[PDB]
Amino acid sequence: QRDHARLGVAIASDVLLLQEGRRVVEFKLSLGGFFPRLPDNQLHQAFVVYLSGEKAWIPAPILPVGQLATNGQEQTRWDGSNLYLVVELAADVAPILPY
Amino acid sequence: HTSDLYQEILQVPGVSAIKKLSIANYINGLRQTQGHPWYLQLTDQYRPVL
Amino acid sequence: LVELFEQEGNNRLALKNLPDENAFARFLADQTLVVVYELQDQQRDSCLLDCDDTGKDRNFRLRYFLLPRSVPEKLSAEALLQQGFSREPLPQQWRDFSINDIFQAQSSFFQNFF
Repeated sequence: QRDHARLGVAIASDVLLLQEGRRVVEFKLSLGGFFPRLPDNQLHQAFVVYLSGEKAWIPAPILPVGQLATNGQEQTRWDGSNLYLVVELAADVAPILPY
Repeated sequence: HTSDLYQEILQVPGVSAIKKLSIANYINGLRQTQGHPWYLQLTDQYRPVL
Repeated sequence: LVELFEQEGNNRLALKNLPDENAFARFLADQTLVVVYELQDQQRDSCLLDCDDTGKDRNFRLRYFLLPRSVPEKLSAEALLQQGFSREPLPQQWRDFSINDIFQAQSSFFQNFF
């Protein structure tokens, strides 16, 4: 009946300075070991993404498995043991600034 | 267990040190086994004597 | 070390009783085998039904060990290679290689340098 604990990863890099326009981001994770695979049609519901702002964090939904990014080919999916996660930000979303 | 005999042989005046010690089982005057330096198993129906 | 055996014993657990196939796979991951040839001297004792005493018999046997490939603070295959081969000073140009790197540089030669 208590709260859930926090568990995750943080990635710090300079490619993430994104201030204006329509932006498309793609993460690719290359994994190993022996573990079960999450069913496809719920991938976009397993993770939550936060991006750095001026005064707050910015949340960004993950694109579901059956559709492509606008004017491009990037897509959320499994590729053997590689995991692809794709995020779109619209032109009215705040800038992504250094932490 | 042989140590129970080791610690009592070491209590006799005049005994300096024990260089070797082992035990063996006899029934009806005949040796039943080869023996062992550290422990010996007894038969169900019999009481040990010297 | 983790020892392997052909027969059951007091502290010898059967691999058949692993929880699942993935448990077996994670058990056999990133590990090597070594076969060790071990010598010992058995003491003769006339009190133990030997024909005589005051002597020793030399005898040897084999043991199987499952060794990790690379662990920073424990025995691993890389550590054994380092101990065995890196006994003498190597030429200056090789000083920065590990033993398996100094071995692989010679088979991966032609993929590069062509």
